[PDB]
Amino acid sequence: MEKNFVISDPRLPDNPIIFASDSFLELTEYSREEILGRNCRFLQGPETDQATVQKIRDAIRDQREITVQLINYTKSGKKFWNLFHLQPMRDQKGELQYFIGVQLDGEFIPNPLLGL
Ligand SMILES: Cc1cc2nc3c(=O)[nH]c(=O)nc-3n(C[C@H](O)[C@H](O)[C@H](O)COP(=O)(O)O)c2cc1C
Repeated sequence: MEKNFVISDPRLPDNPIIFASDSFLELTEYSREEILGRNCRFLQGPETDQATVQKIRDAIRDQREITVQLINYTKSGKKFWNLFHLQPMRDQKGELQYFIGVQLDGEFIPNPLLGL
């Protein structure tokens, strides 16, 4: 099965990526060594809806799962629609341990409907 996903450590400054799947590197055209320890916001760009980024920010604050569709950019500057699913991961004692984010590329919801 193909799966674009990255894993971040919220107990380190600014939620850095500590693991990225091979297909994520394939989709984003980045190498593994140039995104490790990065915040995933580097995928955003001029066309990224800031109102959608705000929804992600609130979901991380409240440590709840969320699904949004937003524009992301590859290393070479190509735009692609990203159906992004974020999920909190807790340990045996109920403490937040990781965030996992899954990316599906494609304009699943038509943008004229997404803008409403
Ligand atoms: C595990 C994880 C994966 C993420 N993946 C993406 C992503 O693929 N694309 C994206 O635009 N933002 C992604 N984000 C969100 C950004 O890292 C960041 O949280 C978002 O831009 C809001 O934070 P900010 O307002 O500080 O920039 C991800 C966040 C986490 C925790």
